[PDB]
Parts: sequence; C-alpha cells; structure tokens
Amino acid sequence: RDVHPTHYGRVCPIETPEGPNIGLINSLSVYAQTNEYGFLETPYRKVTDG
Amino acid sequence: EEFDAIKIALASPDMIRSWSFGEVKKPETINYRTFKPERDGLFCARIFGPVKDYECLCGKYKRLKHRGVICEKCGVEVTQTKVRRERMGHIELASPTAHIWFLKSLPSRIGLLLDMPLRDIERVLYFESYVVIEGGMTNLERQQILTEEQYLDALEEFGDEFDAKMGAEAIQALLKSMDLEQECEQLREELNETNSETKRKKLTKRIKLLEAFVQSGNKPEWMILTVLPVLPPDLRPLVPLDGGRFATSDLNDLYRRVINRNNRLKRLLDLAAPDIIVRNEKRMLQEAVDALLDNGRRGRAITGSNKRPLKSLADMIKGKQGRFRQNLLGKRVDYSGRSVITVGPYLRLHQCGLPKKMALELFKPFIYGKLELRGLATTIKAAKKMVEREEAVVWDILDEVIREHPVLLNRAPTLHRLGIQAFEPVLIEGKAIQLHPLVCAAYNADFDGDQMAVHVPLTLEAQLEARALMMSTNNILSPANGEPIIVPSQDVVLGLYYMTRDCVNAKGEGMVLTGPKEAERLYRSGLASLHARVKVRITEYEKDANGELVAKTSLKDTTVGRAILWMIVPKGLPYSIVNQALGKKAISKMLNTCYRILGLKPTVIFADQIMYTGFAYAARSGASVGIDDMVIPEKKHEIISEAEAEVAEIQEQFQSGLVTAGERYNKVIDIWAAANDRVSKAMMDNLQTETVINRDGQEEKQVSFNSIYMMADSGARGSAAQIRQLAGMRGLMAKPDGSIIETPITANFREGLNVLQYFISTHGARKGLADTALKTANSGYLTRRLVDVAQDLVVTEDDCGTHEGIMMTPVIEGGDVKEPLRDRVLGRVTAEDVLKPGTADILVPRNTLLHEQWCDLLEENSVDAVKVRSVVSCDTDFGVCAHCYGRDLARGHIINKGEAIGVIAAQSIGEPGTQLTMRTFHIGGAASRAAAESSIQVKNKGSIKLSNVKSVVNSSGKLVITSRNTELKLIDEFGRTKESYKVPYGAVLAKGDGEQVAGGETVANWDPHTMPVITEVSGFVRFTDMIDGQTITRQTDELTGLSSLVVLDSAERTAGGKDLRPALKIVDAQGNDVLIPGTDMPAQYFLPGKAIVQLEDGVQISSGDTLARIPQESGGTKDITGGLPRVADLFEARRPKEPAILAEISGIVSFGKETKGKRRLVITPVDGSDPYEEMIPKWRQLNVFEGERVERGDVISDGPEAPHDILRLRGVHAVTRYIVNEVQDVYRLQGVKINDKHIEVIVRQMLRKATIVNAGSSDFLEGEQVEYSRVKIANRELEANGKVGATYSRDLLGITKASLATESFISAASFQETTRVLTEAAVAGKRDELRGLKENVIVGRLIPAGTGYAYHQDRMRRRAAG
Amino acid sequence: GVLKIVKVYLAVKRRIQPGDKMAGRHGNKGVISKINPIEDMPYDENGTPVDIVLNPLGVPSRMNIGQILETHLGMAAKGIGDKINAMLKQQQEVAKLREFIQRAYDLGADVRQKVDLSTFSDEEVMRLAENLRKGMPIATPVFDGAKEAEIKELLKLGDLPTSGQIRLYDGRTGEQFERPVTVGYMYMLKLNHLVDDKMHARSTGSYSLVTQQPLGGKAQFGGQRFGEMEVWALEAYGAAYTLQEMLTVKSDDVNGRTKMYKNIVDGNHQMEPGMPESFNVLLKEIRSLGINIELEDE
Amino acid sequence: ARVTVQDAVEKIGNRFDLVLVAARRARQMQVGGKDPLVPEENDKTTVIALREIEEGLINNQILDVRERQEQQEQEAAELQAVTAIAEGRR
Amino acid sequence: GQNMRVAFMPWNGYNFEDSILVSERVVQEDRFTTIHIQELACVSRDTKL
Amino acid sequence: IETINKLNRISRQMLQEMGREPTPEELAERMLMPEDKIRKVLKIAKEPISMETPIGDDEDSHLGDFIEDTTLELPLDSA
DNA sequence: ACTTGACATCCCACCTCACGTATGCTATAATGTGTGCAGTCTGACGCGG
DNA sequence: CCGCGTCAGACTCGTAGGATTATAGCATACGTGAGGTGGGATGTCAAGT
RNA sequence: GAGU
Ligand SMILES: [Mg+2]
Ligand SMILES: [Zn+2]
Repeated sequence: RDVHPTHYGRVCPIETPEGPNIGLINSLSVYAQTNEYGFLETPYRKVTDG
Repeated sequence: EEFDAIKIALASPDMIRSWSFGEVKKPETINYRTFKPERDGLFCARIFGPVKDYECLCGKYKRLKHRGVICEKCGVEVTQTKVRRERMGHIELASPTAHIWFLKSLPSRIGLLLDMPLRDIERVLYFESYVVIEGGMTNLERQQILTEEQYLDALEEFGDEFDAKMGAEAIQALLKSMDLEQECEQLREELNETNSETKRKKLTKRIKLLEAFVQSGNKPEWMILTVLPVLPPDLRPLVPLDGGRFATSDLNDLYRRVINRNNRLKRLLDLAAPDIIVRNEKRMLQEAVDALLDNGRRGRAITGSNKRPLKSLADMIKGKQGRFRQNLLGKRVDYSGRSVITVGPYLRLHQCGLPKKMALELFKPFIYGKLELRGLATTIKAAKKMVEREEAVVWDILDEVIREHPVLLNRAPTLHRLGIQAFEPVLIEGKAIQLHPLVCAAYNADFDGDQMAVHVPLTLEAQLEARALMMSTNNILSPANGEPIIVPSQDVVLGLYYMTRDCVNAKGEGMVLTGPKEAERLYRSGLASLHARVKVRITEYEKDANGELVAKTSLKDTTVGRAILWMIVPKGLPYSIVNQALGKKAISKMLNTCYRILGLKPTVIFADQIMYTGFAYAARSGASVGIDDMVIPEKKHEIISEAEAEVAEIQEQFQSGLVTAGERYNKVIDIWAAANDRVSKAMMDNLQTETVINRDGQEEKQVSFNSIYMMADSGARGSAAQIRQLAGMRGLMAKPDGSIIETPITANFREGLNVLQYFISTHGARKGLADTALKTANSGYLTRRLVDVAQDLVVTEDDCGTHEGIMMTPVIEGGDVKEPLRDRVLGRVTAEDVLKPGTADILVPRNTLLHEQWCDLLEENSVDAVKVRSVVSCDTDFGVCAHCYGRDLARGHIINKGEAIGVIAAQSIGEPGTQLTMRTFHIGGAASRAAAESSIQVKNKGSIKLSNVKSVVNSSGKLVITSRNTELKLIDEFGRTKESYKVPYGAVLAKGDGEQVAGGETVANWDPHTMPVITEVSGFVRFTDMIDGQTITRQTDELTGLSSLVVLDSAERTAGGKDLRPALKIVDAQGNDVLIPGTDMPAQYFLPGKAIVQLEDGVQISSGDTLARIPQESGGTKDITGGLPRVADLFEARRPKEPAILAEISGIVSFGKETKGKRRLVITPVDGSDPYEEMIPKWRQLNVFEGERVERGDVISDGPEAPHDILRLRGVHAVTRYIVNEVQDVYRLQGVKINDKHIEVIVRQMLRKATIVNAGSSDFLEGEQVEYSRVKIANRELEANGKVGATYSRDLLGITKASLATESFISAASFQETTRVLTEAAVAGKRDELRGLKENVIVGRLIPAGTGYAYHQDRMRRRAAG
Repeated sequence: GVLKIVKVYLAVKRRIQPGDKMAGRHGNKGVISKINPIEDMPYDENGTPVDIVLNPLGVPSRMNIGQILETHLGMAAKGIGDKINAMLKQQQEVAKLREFIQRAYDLGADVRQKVDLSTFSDEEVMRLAENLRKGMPIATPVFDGAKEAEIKELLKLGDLPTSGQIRLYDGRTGEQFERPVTVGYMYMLKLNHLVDDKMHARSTGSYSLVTQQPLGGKAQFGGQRFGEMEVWALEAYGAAYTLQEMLTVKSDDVNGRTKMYKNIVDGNHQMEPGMPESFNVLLKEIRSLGINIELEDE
Repeated sequence: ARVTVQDAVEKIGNRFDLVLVAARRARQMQVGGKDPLVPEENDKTTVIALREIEEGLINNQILDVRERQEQQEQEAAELQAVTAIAEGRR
Repeated sequence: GQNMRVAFMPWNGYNFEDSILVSERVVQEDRFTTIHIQELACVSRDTKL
Repeated sequence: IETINKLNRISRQMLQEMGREPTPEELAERMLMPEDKIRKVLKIAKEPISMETPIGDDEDSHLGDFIEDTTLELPLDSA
C-alpha cells in the first residue's frame, strides 16, 4: 500500500480511493506504458557527453 | 408468560420429541408446479402449520368458524399462518450421532469428561478403530483402542466377557455406563492422601465438571443425538423472486442432504449391507449433521453451489452478521428520516431545520388522528386520500403536531451519548436538514455532505425523555470531563477576536463614553472603529452570597468592541472577562465560569448570543485570504543557505574521518531542526506583528491585522505548525517507515514545491490516510469490548458507609506537574480527614463531596495527598454508591441514583481514542516528535536539592550521574518542592547538593541520541568475551588503523554466542581488579545489546571516561498508534514481556543458592517464620543491594509492573492507582483530559471475581473462581446463621475474560465466543436471573437503569412475595 | 416468464438547491447552505455583484493554497476578458486589438510559447477577439506553472489590484467591509451527489421476511438502522421508553406497532409493548441446535 | 420549560422522576380529558405537564393523592351496585 | 464545470464550516443545472394466476 | 427430467447452426411440441437459487435483506 | 305484517376421464481416484506435549 | 520454549445485474387432481295473504 | 464512492 520510490513516472503516487481501497488501486501516470513483459516503463531523454 | 429468568441446558432427545410436532421423512419441499407443501416434507402443512390463514391443504375448510378443526382427509389443522415460525419438526437419526460442538470446540466436554484426547475419539467415531467399553477381563478395561485385526486377535481368543465397539454409538454407550456419583467421591479421596501439584489441578477441573453436571441434572447420554430437531419453515423460507426464480436458505440445502443420506441408511439397513459401506454411510451421516450445526468446524466444509461456504445455524447466531448483533441488539427502525445537513445560523440552540417532505412522511399517523378528530376528514381512508393530494390544510395540521414535539438527531458514529440530541424541529422548504452550529462540535459534524438521521420518539414518555434528558439545551457539559462541549467554533471566535482586538489611534481615540450603547452607535455611524481604545462608564454586576444584584459604577478602559460585548454579557458577571482580546481560550472560559456560578438557563441563552455576535462581526470585518497574506519571512534564503553551506562543510569533512554514521546523522538532523525553528520564528515575527511603517520619518509598531495570523492566534482554524508549512519551510518528513529523510523541504506552499519535494511528501500522506482507516477499527473494537464489560454498574445506593479510599496526588511526573490534585479530584466524595502543618494546622471534614468552592479553599492550604472515596472501594453489590462516584460531569450535580455510570465511562473513554486516531492521520500529513531532550533549565531563583542518586567526580570536572533513580528538584525561599525535572543515566550535572542556582542557568546536560555508560573507577580497559562474530563486529579502516567496535544483540549472534554476557572489566596499571570506592564490586560494566564501543583495548581511561555508548532510536509514533495497544493492554491486564519481581512478606532478606549468574533469593521473614525462595534470571538486572527490612509488594526488578502481581502483593488501591495513572499518561500525551473516576469504574468491573479457599454450606471448595457478589451474599446469610466459614482472595481478569465470566450468559453470548459460552452454560444448567442491561435490551424490556429503575425494582419485590 | 416490456426514459431538468454537493479542483468542497437574492450579496465598486462566498477558514488548516492562486489568475483572466470585451463594444480598429492581445500573450519574460500574431488574417483576428471576449483562458502546467510575480504582472494588465483583493460593499446595509477581500474567478463543479437522492424518510412500508424488521434503502422504502451505537447513546441517558420504542413498536413487534399506530391517531400515546420477532427467531434457531432454552415463569 | 426543562427538574429532584411523573399527568390529560390547570395556550401535554410541575402544583405524591380521592368517591357511589352482586354471591 | 466570481470571506454563519453561500444569479443563468435521463422498466409477466 | 435433457443436447447444435440462439418457435419446430409446453418447461427448468445468496457483491446482503411479506395487510389497511 | 306456492336462478358433492407419475430393466468390457486453493497479518490466551 | 492451533479485527448510507450444467429410454402400474351434469339449497316474484 |  505504501508509496514506493519506483512509482516515479509510472504510477501516480497521488491518485487513489480513500478508505480501505487505498494503496491498492492506482492510476497509470501520464507518459507511462507497459513494456514487452507487462512491466512498467517511462520514456527518458538521452544525454551524450554533457 | 411474564417472566423471571432464562435457563439453558442440554436438550434431551425425548424433550426434542416434545417440541417437535412431526417427523420430516421426505427431503422434498413442495410440488414443482403447485407450490403447495409436500406431505411429510420440509414445508409440510400437516407438521408445521397451514400456509395461509385459517385454510387447510385441500381447501374444503376455511374461515374463522373453523378453529382447531382438523381436516379428516388431509390432516391439516385450521389456524394462523404464524404457527410456521414456532412449530418444530424432527428427524429420526438412524445412527446416533455425536454433537460436533461438544467434540471440536475447545475444550470439548466429552473429551474432558472422559479425560481422552481428540485423536482417539476421532479414530473411534470415524470407524478407523474399535474401543473397549467394558472389560470383564483384566487385560483391558475402559477406553482401549483396537485395530482391525487386534480386535480379531482379541475376539478370537476372548469375547464372551469382552465388550467393545466402534463409532459414536459406542461412545454413547460408554457415556451411559460411566459412574456419575462414585467417581466424584473417588477423586476427593484421591486428593486426601496425596496431591502432586499439576495432577491435582486437572483432577480439580474434572471434579468441577462432574459435580456441575449432576447438579444441573443433565444426562451425558444426551451428548449423543438420536432425535434431530428441525427449524420452523418460516425461518428457512422458500420464496419466488418475481422473475419466476427462487431463493432458498442454506439451511434447506443442508437439511435436504441430511434426509437423503438418512433415507439411504434405512435402505442399506433393510438390505443388510456390508460393514464397509455401512461405516462409510455413518461417516456421511455424521458429516451432514455436523455441517448443519456448524459447517467447516470439522475441516473442509460444504461450499455453496457458487463456491461460497454454506451458512450454518452457527453462522446465523454467532456471526457479526448473525442474529445477535444485526437483529437483536440493534435493528432498522421506522419513524426516522435521513438527509444532508445545512447550516442554520438563525436557529436557536434547541432547534433544527426539518424539511417539508421528510416531516410529512414521518409524522403520518399523528396527522391522521388529528384529521379525523377535527372532522376535516370523514374517516381514516379519506384522511389518506387527503394526505396524498396535499393541500394547505395538511401543512397546518403538521405544524400543530410538530409544535412542542422534540425530535432526535443522530450522527454516526455514536462517539458518545451526545451523538444523539433532541431538538424542537422547525419546518423548512427544501430537502435539507438544518443544524445548529454550536452542536456541530459534539456530533463532530462538518458541512461537506454529511448526513444525519432523525428519529421520532412517539409516546409522551419518549417525548419527555428527549426534551428533558436528551435536549441540546440540557446537555452542554461533556460527561467525559466536566467542561463544555457545545461551544464557539471558527467564525464565531473570529468575529469575537475582531471586536476585542485593539488598534492604534484609528477613529475616535480617547473618546469618553456614557455607557455601552453609545459605542455601537459610534461604530454604526462610522465615527469610531471597534478597534479604538476608549473610556467607558460601566457598572459591573456582582453575585452576592445569597444571590442578589451587586451594581458597581465607574471607569473602564476598553475598546468599542468590548463595550458591545459587555452588552451581550449577562447581569452579574465581572468585566475582567470581556476586558481581554478573546480567543478560543477566553471564549470557553467565559461560558464555563458563567455556567458554574450563574446557572443553567442563563448560560443557555447567553451561549446562543455569543454565537450570533460572532457571525455578524466576522461579516463586517471582511477577513479573507490573499497571496500576500502569507508572508515569507524576510531572511529565509539567508538562514537556509548558511545552514546548507555549513552542512556541506561537514560532509566534506566526512571523507576526513572523524565522522561515524551516528554522529553524521545526528549533526545533519540537528543543524536542520535549529535552522527551521529560526525560520519559523522569523516568519511568525513578520506575520505576528508588522505595523512598522514610517510615522512621517521614523517608524512604529503594533499588532497587525493579517487574516491567516488572526486565525492562528484566534484558534479559529490554523495552528502554528500549519502556518509554518504554508509560508515558512515545510520541514523534514518521514520516509516509508521509521526513517527520517536528511534533506528537508526548505520551500513553502507559497513558492510551490517541485517533482522531488512533492513526491517526498506523498509517502507520509498516504501512510497517514491509510492509518486513519485501518488503524481506527482497532480502537472501535477496543471500545466495544469496554462497553460490554461495563454494563451492570449502576447507582443503587446513596451510601453503603465505606471508610476506604484511594490517595490521590498532584501528579509531578518528571518535567512538571502535568495534572494537579484539583483537576484530578474535583466533584469527588472524600474519605477521611488529612492533616498537614499548614497556615493553621489543616483539618477537613469527611464523607463530603468536594465542590469547586471547597477546592478553592483547600488550594490556599496546599494539601498534597487526599484519600478520596472511590468507585472501586465501594461496598455496594453489583453497582456503586452516589457518594463513591461523585458529580455526573455532564449534569454538574451529584449523579442521579439509577443512572448507568458504566456505559457513561465507556463511551467517554472510547470516544477520544477513536478521534485521536482519525485526526492527526488526515491533518498531520507527515511525521515527527519532540525528541530534543537536550538540556534542563531552572526557571526561578532557588536552592538545588537532590533526591535518590550516587555520583562519581571525574577529570574534566562534571557531576556525572550513574543512578537510574535520579530527579533534579527546586527549593524556594522557605523550603518546598516547587519544580521537578527527570534526568536519565549518564547525565552530566553542574551544581550538586545545597548550592544556589541563578535564573535560567544550565544545571544539567546530556546528549539525547546516546546513553553513555560511565565508569566510576580508573585504569586500563580489559576485554572479556567480546570475540568477533560471536558477540562483536569488526569495523576497521585504513589510515592510521582506527576502528569502532559494535557489540551485537541476540538477532545477529550465531548459535554458540547465546549466553555470552559481554563486559568491560576494570583492571589497573598493575593488572588487578581496581574496586569502586568504598564498595566490593570489581567494576565490570555489562555493555548492553548493540553497545557501540568507541574506546578500544589499549587506551588508559580516566575515571568517568566513556567505555561504550548505547544507541536507542525513538522514531516517534506518538499519536494513538503506540498508545492504543498500550492502553488496551493495561485494560486487558496483560503481563508485559519482561515482568519485574517482588517480595512477599516483611523481614531481612538474603542470598544463598547461587547458579552461575542466576541469582536466588531466600526471603526469611523476621516476624514470619517461613522462607520464600524465588529463582532469578541471569540477564535480569537487580535494583537492590542485599539485606533490607522489606514490605509486601517491594519492587526489585526493572521494567513495567505486571498488574496481577501488583494486585496480589499491594492490594486494591495501589493497583488501581497504577492503572489510572499509566493509562492517563497516554491520553495526556495527546492533551485529552478525562476524569480518573471512569477508569476506576472499569477496574471495579475487572475485580468482579474471586477465588475461594474453604467450604461454605454452598457449592464452593478449593480454588473455585466465583463471583465477588455471590461471596458477599453467602457472607450475609452464613454469618447470621453460623455454619463453617469460607476464606477468599480477590482476582484480576482483563476485559474479555471478565466479560465472559459474568453471570449473564446472554450478555456474554452477545459479546464473543458465542459457541463456547453457550456450551459451558448448557452444561452448567445455568439460570440467568436477568438483572443486567443488555439482557432486557434484547428482550425488548425496560432497562434496569434510570427511567426503568422503578418497574425493575417492582419485579424484584414480587420475587419475595411468592 | 415475461410476456412484455416497456422501457421509459424520464428527462428531469434538475435545478440546483441547498444540500447539493459542490467542489473545486483543490479539494475544497461544500454543501449549499442558502441561496441569497442578488441584493444580499456583496458588490464591487463597479456594481458587479458576487456569485459565491467561500469561507476563508477552510484554507489554512487544509493547506491547499493553490485555490488562492487559481482565484487570482482567474480574476486576471477575466480582467483580460473585461478589457477585450470593452474594445469589442467600442469597435475600434483591427490593429489596436491585435496589439493588445499579442502584448498580453507575450507577458512573461520567461514564457515558452511565443505566439507572434502578425500573419493572422483580419477574419481570424476579429474571430479570436470574440472568443476571448469571455475572459482569456490560460495554461499553468503542473509544477512547471505560473509564478506569483507573473500573475502580479498580469493583474496590472487587468487594471486590478495586484494583491487580488478588492473592497466590497455589503448589499444589505451599504456598509463597506473594513478591509479588502480576495475576489476572482474559480472553476467550480457540481457533484454526482444530489440532495434529491439523499432525501429519504419512512413511517410505514414493507418489512423484512425472516426478522420482520423494516427493510433497507430508498429502493424498498426502508428504514434506517438504529444500531448498537445509537443504543449506547440512549443508555447514557436514562431513556428507557424511547429505546423500547426502537426495539419493539418501531420494528419487529407487529401487534405492538399496529396498536401503537392506532393509539397515536386516537391521541393516547400509550406504548403497550409486545415480543419482538427477532427474539423468537433466536429461540427457534437455538432449539434447532438441540439446545434447550426456556424462559422461566416467576 | 419550552427551551430548558431544568427548573422543573429542580422542583422534583431527579431527572428521571420528572419525566415519568410528567408522563403520568400528561397521559391523564390525554386519557381522562382531565382539565389543564394553567391556561393551555396550545401547548402539547409534554409542555403542559412540564409547566404544572414547574410551578410545583403537581407532585408524584399529589398525583397519587388525586388517584386515591377519585377512587374512593367511585367506591362510595358504587356501594349500591356492588352490594346487589355481593348478596347474590353467597 | 463552470467558473464563478468567488469572494473569500466569512458570512453570517452561512459559510460556517466549508458550507457555501451562493447567488440566485446562478439559477437565473441556469448554470449548474443537471440533465438526468432516468430509466424505468415496466414488466408484464405471466403468473399461473 | 428426460425432456429437459433433450432440450440441452439440442441447444448446442442449434446455437452452432444459427450462429446465435434458439427462439421458442424455432425450437418448438424441431421438437414438434406445442410452444406453450416448451416455454413451460423452460421456466420450470430454473433451479433453486439461494435465499442466503450474497446479493451484495460487497458482502452487504444475504438476499433475505430484500424480501418483504406481502401477506401482511398493511397497518394502514388494518386501521 | 306474514305465509304459500310457482317458477326461475345459483351452489355443493359424487362420478367417468385423461394425463401424470413411480419403478423396473438393459449383458463386449468397462474395477485406486478426486482435487483445490488456502495462506501470508498478528498479537493472543490456551492446552498439549 | 517452540509446536501448531484457535479467534478475533468501526459506523451509517449509497449505487449494477444474475446463471451455468450433461443427463438413455421406456413399458407398465398406480395414484392424484378435474371437468361436466344432476340433486339439493337458497334467491327473487306475483299475488293473495 | 461518501464522510466522521
Ligand atoms: Mg463531513
Ligand atoms: Zn384438507
């Protein structure tokens, strides 16, 4: 239920029903999608030598 | 059928025949097309009664003319359908089956009667093996297991004399043949010659079962069921949904299977089927039966056609969705309505807005009666037709009924009794209920869509109780503390604050006014601001001693605003009260003082006034919330960047390596704490004042009018902390768990946080909200348990005449006098007079209730300790005395005889727990605790004087304390204990004993996050048993080769290093054990679990140099988290994990029989001849030196005290004292004030039972656990007549057990363990006399409390008269 | 089993009333307490009267300050609309309108999105103006939003106080409020929670099959459960007859409720209780378990 | 009173007594049509009973007094009737 | 939803605890008026009656 | 019972031929029985569904929490 | 105020009819199997061993 | 002391809608609920009582 | 999905 650092850019840490449902149900973050194996992923920009 | 009692016992099979009217031979219910009942089926009309009123099956005979007519063709009796709720049927079971409940439920009376374990019985029952019933042959007697061919090897050789069988029928047989009478006598004779301890305990238990069994008259053979009773059809009805579909109870499906299998058994018997399949069928029979009673108790249960487990009879009674709690102790009710609440500023205190359409519906029947009596409608049918159209007339009749009717408003949860209040309803348009603002605090209601229920007490009596006892205006004071609940909130306070607050010049400074009315006239003309400082001529009024009017007439200095407010103020209250800028503080005080001195009606009226005022002036004031209203303190980034740059310097200075993990963590966190508080106070200064604009050149200052700040200081909404997060720095928060993050949030909500910072805060947020949910159900459940225990306590007597009582102190727990004597004792009856050398040798007459004014007088005397007559020390049976209880806080007076004080206490104590969870869980979006327990600071100039310690002076020159029993007090001019501080082990001191401390000088000092162990003597550190891996962990670096040893506790230790107690031995320059000055100890300082040993082997320590620092991380729950279970545990009388041990009687104690480090004590009493030897753990720490002259209940061990032990040694008053204080400590942490008397109530309930040594004329004997009430009843009757005496000792039971122990089995059955309690009472043949509350509740009778006292005592006298 | 069926759609035009549920995006929520006539509400110096009056005391302890930001930016957004609407009423020239509008968009020293107008055709220009006549819609994106200073800057372009507070005249009395208050436009919503549905009450109706207690829900014309909690309240008071009402005449006692109904019409208000059906349910289920429970005579 | 029944409360002594004693008088008004002492001013029997006891003109003891009196008058007059039935009995 | 001119201020306890004060002008303009399309079904069954 | 058995064996085939469902008329055709009789059997075909059935998807209600007794003439009418 | 008799409409009971229901009988050989989810918690008092 | 077992875990209300099954057939004997027509029981009328 |  508790808030994991991994949720960053994948699930909104801040969208969930209050009460006993809390922690269980969470909305997908904006840019986020499922990878090949159904794992959560986030798009990121490359930075080459500075 | 107007009844006295309820008895429960085993149902006899032939008694079951008696109740049952007919045998259900067929599993069929009804015909598929014609849904009439089938012949001998489950819904049979011949057995259970006719489907439809006064009409038989075949339908020749109908009408009332036929009653008791018995249709010759069909065999249907002609009567009321209602009979199908009350006729039972029955089944003839072919194989006598055992009752599951008496097997699988613990302890299992069958098993305990036969002293036979479960498995044996199982294998027997399930036909896996045979067992010996009756052995003519000596080889084998009762209760021997035989296998398949062991039975054959037995039968072949013996037989004739040899009797054995298989299964439940065999067990039935063994049940009949066992000798009831003889065995009881046998056992006591066994006891007479020899009683090894545990053997005698079990033999005792068994004796109790047996005796109870034959007294109740329950026959053991009844354990085996021959006849199976069958539930009335209406209770398991069969109904069509309108779509053609059907619904049937789960009982029906279990029952059907029962019949199917039983009929197959009849077939198999007539066919003479082989043993294997006959046995299999008996298994199946047993299954079906036991599934029907309690499904799944037996292991894998029968499921629904769905998947869902079938719902058995047990589920029906027991479950929370069972009959008790859902349908019996509570239900759905008519004449109630429910809808959204809306504000009613215009409503009076005792009023409420009631929506048109709601009230129309509610008050339906009242309408009809008056419609017909006034003749507006010809009959009731026409009255209905006239209501359903709805003309002007209808509304008028409603008006007349609603006139002087009181209606009840309810909000869930029912936190306390004021969750329902009575009001005069006033009709309004719309569908919304209007609630009075004042009472929102009691309901804890707020306007964001909350709904309320509105019930109608219908009778004159209901109306009376609602208006008189439940009326809003009657109940202002919390039953919990004496103080008001119905009080100013938010806007109210704000308006008041606005008016009372004073301002530089503005308009009309220094005007002199002829009376108050002029003030308002001036404001309204705009010729003066309300903030303007003014001289007004006003007459303050005074109460006399007899109650007259005392007009005093002269000059007051106030604002315009305060003059207006003095208008509101009632005749006789001093000006002093309004003279100050009123906040939440001042407001409540006004009301309080007013109530206590003036009285009821005046206060009622005045409170309303104050409400309206506040609204008004809030409105003209025009207070709002703009972005600039939140002022970012001038020096924010300066103070922040400085703290940041310095922390950066210490991180760079990390790589250099004078930086352990502990020190760095400490350093970072402390610099951040100090920086935030700097920021806080600069933000507060800025916001707090800020009227420093130029007076044409130079500047000036006064109290500015910032709206947020005003809300803060007013106590209107904000507190300082919230402000801090808004305009200041948000601060540090808590990570996922206990972890506290190093870098804080420097920014504020004004600036806006970013990705990272906002993300950071979510952890705490989510954690908080999940707590508010899931952690509150614990508190609710706890409360219900309290409720159930505390029901029977009612005021029956005025005064039984007890002299006994509990000595209450002003609680000087460490740091200050957190709760004084006055606060703890107010409104209590005293027992005895206390003497103190005082202003003139104080004496105070006893049996006296101490009123407020009594208290004031005793305040001037300054008595410390007061014996007060307690609820516990009450002599009254089953309940308490008016005197022993004292004031009913809610009413202000002495409690009314008859009022149920038990539930009173419970509601008050459950209420806050439930609140103090929810609140800091949905408002405190992060986590921290005040743990800067750094320095002590003496406030006022006095002498330093120490009690209880022994220190040892070092090289640097600090007075370092090595005692666990240390306090540091403050003496004033002529010798008294004013101020008190609590200093832990290892704390450096400054001034020792005798010397004077000047104001605000640092007299004590210690580092918080680290308790050092400090040596008393000098020399070289010698290492004993600290090997690497076993008891310590090597942490070593390069550089010059420095390290820091960590001595690990039990968890990280391998299996070989379990008993190894790591030490640091004190040897000298020569080698030999240097001894601590004057004492015999070779100084061996036992470093505890995880003692991070900085000073390694080889560095000559000076006397008072640290050997090893002990870290204790107090993450800091606070809240009601750690609090809740601790409270619960004290109330459940649960011995804590490390209980300390005590001494039994008095006299010189000594050592003797010593194991390795297992201490032994042989206490031989100087008076008492006997020696008590008690063994002591090795790792257990002792507080005592050796030979002392001890008293009973002498604490020796370290830790929290086990409640039971305290009860046994000290006795009642001390244990009770400990409970009260220890509980109260938690709630004091939260600042929720509750009277000790409630806690006292509970404890008396927990003392309900005792243990008997020595026989009366009755059913006693050794070690029986009988009620305290039955002991005193025996006292009366036996002392007066003679007979042999009985010695008793009091016992302590916590909560659940105490509740289950009470002689009210329907009470206990309603609580928990429904199954178990029923069986015990059934075997006991117990008779419930029905004196308690919930009993009558469930029966729909008159509660024996209060209003129902009269009727209930009448039945009691009718018991005496035959 | 079903011969025929007809579906019918009702169209209700449901008007807002007191007790309906409304909120903003910031978690600030509330019930309508009273709808005031236009006269009652405070008004501007300009004569523009207010729409909604929200309690400032809902702010500080709940710690959502963003709603204040929305209010300020919201007034300035409409301030834009004000001035534009004025120049629309005043006709004027394309060019001048174009100037005002573009200088507005390019307001931020730090803006990303640069809408250099120029190329736009006269059609598109006057068209755009008409649309922004209703108050110009702005985009603060999450965390990457509009700083307070840029908001202050725009409040100058709205020709309104930079603090976003205005002195208000009380439409009832004519007295000014002594100090200015925060006014401006905020985006409100009416919830799916309609007081229309939340209203429900029951005197007499359908009862439960087994227990013979009143049913649940507006769907059955059900009554509220008076729970053990509520019981506890009554118990705290000495209120025995009210309690007994709830236990018997109001629920499972058939003879009792009917009799007391008739008594009420007749103006008696005597109770005369009976035996609640639930308790009989209890008895019979215990005897089904082969457990004998008898109620003993005196 | 109307607002706060506290004065009436104080006149009797106990809260609960007040409620029950008031109900018995209010019931009498309802049932017997017994005549309200203080001019009615359309109050409910709740309030009527409250007022009477407020002024102290009803007491539990005087309610029972009124019962004793009217019961004695009933027996005196129905001496004639119960005597005929009584002679019949033996 | 819709956007209104709000004024942050305490009223004579009509805005008490997050409660809302609102103008008749809202109804005048017909803002915040919901269309609810509610469904009902009439069923003609066959009993053996 | 045997008639019910026929019903369901045929049901499979017919669903596969049509690509959808069997209407009583079409079903009645293939069996050469009177439509009324078919419909009767279809209704009678419904098995006992449990009164204790958790109607509440959230364990709210045991179907019983719906059922009202229409036998009871209402206190209105009793008056 | 009432009865009598005539003539004409309505209510109760027993008989032949037809569908519905209860139970038997079948012959190549068929002979050791089904089956799942429950759980994770969590302090708790208790007996058993 | 580990073993495993047993028993607990808020308050009210509010909103959506219920079926998947695999299953042979029949020839015969017996019982159970019903339509279709005559005897007996009240209903309605017109004179004359 | 409401609120405490
Ligand atoms: Mg709320
Ligand atoms: Zn019959």
